[PDB]
Amino acid sequence: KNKEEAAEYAKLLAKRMKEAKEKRQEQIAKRRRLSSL
Amino acid sequence: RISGGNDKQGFPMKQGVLTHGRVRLLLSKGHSCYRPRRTGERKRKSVRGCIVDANLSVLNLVIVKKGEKDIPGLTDTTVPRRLGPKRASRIRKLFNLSKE
Amino acid sequence: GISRDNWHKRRKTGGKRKPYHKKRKYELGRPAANTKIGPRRIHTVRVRGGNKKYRALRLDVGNFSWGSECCTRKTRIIDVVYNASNNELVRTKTLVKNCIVLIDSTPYRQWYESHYALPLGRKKGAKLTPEEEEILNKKRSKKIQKKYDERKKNAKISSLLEEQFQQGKLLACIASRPGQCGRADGYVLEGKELEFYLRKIKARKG
Amino acid sequence: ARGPKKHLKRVAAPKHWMLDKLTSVFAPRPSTGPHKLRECLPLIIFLRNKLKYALTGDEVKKICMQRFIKIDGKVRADITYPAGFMDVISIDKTGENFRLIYDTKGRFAVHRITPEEAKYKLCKVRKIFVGTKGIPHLVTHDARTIRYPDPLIKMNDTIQIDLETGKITDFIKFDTGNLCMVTGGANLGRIGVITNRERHPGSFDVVHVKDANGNSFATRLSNIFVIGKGNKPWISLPRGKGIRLTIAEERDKRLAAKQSSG
Amino acid sequence: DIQTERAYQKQPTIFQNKKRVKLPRYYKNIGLGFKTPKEAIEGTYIDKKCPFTGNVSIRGRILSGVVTKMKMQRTIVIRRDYLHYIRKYNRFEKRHKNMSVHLSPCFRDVQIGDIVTVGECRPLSKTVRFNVLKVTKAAGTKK
RNA sequence: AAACUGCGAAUGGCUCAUUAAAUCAGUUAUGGUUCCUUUGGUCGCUCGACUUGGAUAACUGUGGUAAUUCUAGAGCUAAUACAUGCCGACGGGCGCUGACCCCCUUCGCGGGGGGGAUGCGUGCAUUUAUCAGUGGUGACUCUAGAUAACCUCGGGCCGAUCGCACGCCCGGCGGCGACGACCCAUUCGAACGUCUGCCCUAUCAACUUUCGAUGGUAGUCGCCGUGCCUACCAUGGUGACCACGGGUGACGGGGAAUCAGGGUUCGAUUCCGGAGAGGGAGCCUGAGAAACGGCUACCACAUCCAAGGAAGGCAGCAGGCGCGCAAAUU
Repeated sequence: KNKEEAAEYAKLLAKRMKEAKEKRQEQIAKRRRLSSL
Repeated sequence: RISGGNDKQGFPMKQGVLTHGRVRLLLSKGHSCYRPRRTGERKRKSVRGCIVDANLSVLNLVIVKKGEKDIPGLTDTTVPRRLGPKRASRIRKLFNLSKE
Repeated sequence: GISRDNWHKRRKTGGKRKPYHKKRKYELGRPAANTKIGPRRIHTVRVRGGNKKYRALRLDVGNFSWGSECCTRKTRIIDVVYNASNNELVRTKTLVKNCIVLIDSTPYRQWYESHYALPLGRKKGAKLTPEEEEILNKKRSKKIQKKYDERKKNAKISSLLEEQFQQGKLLACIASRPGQCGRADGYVLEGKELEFYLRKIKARKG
Repeated sequence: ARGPKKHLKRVAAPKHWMLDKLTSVFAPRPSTGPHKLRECLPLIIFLRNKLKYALTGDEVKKICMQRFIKIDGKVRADITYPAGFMDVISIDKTGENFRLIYDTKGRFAVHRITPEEAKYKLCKVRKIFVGTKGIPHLVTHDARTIRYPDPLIKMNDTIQIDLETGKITDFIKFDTGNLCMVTGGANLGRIGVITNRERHPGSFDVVHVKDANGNSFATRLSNIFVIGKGNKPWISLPRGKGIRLTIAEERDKRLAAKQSSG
Repeated sequence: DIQTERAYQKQPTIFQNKKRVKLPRYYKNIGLGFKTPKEAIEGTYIDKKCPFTGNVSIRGRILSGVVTKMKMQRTIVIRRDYLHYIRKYNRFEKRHKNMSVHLSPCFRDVQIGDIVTVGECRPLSKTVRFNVLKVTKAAGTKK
């Protein structure tokens, strides 16, 4: 139960980190548009 | 061996109280001459000194080494131990058994 | 018994209080530990909530910290020198928090001489006759002697600690409460702290 | 007192139990548990006052020690067990399932739910904790320490747990336009969409809530629970729908229903 | 300049004996939008009961008053005037409660009459429960 | 049945003596603490016996004292009592160490980058010091992370416990519970603080202070915050906005009686909070007591007595005496 739930959160935290890392790219992409404005 | 008995007013002796007269003591749980009623109760009973003089009712005595003769009251009477061992490991020590 | 009560004593105004209730339990004082330097005698005390509290009454060792290069060792407490609170808790060598104690140096001198590989303490003229830490100063490989050399480049210790390591006794500040936790842990005085407390020991001396 | 109190006086009992005055000196003092003393409803009061399956509190001892009652997915045998908000009482031999939702008045009502609805329940989180090895921890309004939750879940969000496994399925985040059952104070039992958050550094943050008939009202954020994203609830609702008709309108509808029926 | 006690005075958090080859200062934002002053950050004082550079947290009540005495060291007596409503005689009566409040030495220039804001905290002494947060100078008194 | 063990006996009940910023009420705080229980977490996270030890009670049997819910000596015998303690997971990771060894540039030294025998440690809790800045607050010296260690012999955890139905598998492996447990959260709380609010009195105007008065520094103690208590400094603190002292036929509040509007009076009394168990005081046990249907003294009063001693606490329910204008059934 420890190993499975730790591995399940590892997949969910990876997913949320990749979507929040897409938001890091999105804020840098907004900064890219304002620098090209 | 003199295991000690009662004063002529009935007050018990007390192991290593180191007087001959009657002395009052705090007696908690884990003492002689006292049983508790509530948990951590600690009454002031009066006990007799362990030093032995004529001023007594009884002396409780224990025959450690048996003498030359057979005493008619005590040794001639043979009594077996009322109960027998319950825990398995005490049975193994008594009957001198193995683990297999 | 001895109480920790806020009601036994006057108000802001200087008006005495009439007490409305007799001494509660939780309003408790237990007699001071006044722990000494001797063979380790620590008495466990039951406290509020059926939790334990270790009254050190004698305590001769402590987990002291040398914070400059972040190493800490179990070291012998040898003497109480100075107490800022009461001047008479030095004669009666009582360990309390923020005491100034002399401790042994040899665990730290051992660490320094094994980690930096430089002779520290060791009054000039003499040698090491067993030839143990004489060999632990020498005889390294190619790249690990280079590691010790890169370390040696920035291995300067202060002249104040150099003097104290030479006498074989550092000055330490007790940080734990030996009355409470039952331990005599702390840190070694350095920089402005050491200069301050050496000035206060010097002023008390004469 | 010089230790904890073990009795509750019938008069000192909370008003939302609707215990009568004259039967007994004492009320059933709720056992310690997930819900608060004055926010719970003991099993005994649900089992013999609300539903009237028993007559006395010795009948309730006989019911519960046959193990026929199952509060939020586990059988309890305590007559003074604190059953509180969003808890699911499954009386299994009758084949019934009840959710403890607040009626339009501050009481808990007899809200019958379907066996499918009775498998999940909705839990407001109280705090986010980081455990002994970077382990994220929730704590719900009913003391469930659920470890390794979704990182987007923050305090004052609600989570949909499955009873059988005790694991989160969905969650509503505390955002404007979301439904809100009010679970404390004068507005106890209101349902409305959250229209405004009003921050107060140090003091208590207040939350304005618009209703299904434009009856806007405020509430302390402590006393708020989100029951669905937008305008669709994740539970079934009791009649009145937490809309809170006035005493003039209540009189009107009660009088209309009595005269029209016969 | 400082460290006139028998014990050594320092901030507990900041470590000042790192190996070399100006000491760093601990501060914090107090909360409630009250600005940490310049003299707290740039200054060299050391006060365990400063709400900016000490081991004390402001929570619960924010009050105010007028500084009336400054003769205690590191702490002042303020004076809170208010109006109590006797309902029989449908009128107010002028009443006052003077409270001892701790005055952080970051507030270097404080005179009696200055309207001080104070924050509730843990009891610092027998009669002190309040730290000074900010000082607004008296009516006029620009000179 | 008894006896051991566990739990309860800290609630309930009674009374209002004390108590005048005290108690209490509304209001906040606990980022300043403790918490049996309940609920939910945790409970092969540590790298190092297919079940251990010997007492004791009921029991049996000898007793003592005038006397007690007094106990003593002897013969046995149980644990979820008191103790002691391993195997497993376990094969290896991660920090140092550091033999050995590899590859490149240089005439070479030198420079620069990888593998690596052995040994020392490593889980949570406790205690100290340091370094960096996952989640959270209005704000932590928060939570979590890393390093270095420490580990109270009057000793934190990591299960030598019990019951139901029992099966599948060439002896292993498993379901449903009960009990216990470090720590976290939750609940029930409790404690100490915030703001504001009390009757009469000036024939009480100055009081508080080197037997702490108000501060500061550092400790001690405490569950924690703090003159709580020490030591050393400072000379403060309160007051005509009534401090300080005195009185109260004063426990406080929700409330009660009267009342057009205001008010006046009462609230010992069933709910909440407080306090006390003849007067003070001290402590045991426990999560919780300064417990009195617990213990130990003293003072007061009083009971059995073979005169040596033993026992006491109805402001619990009945009831008796006394007191009274004044109040019910052993």
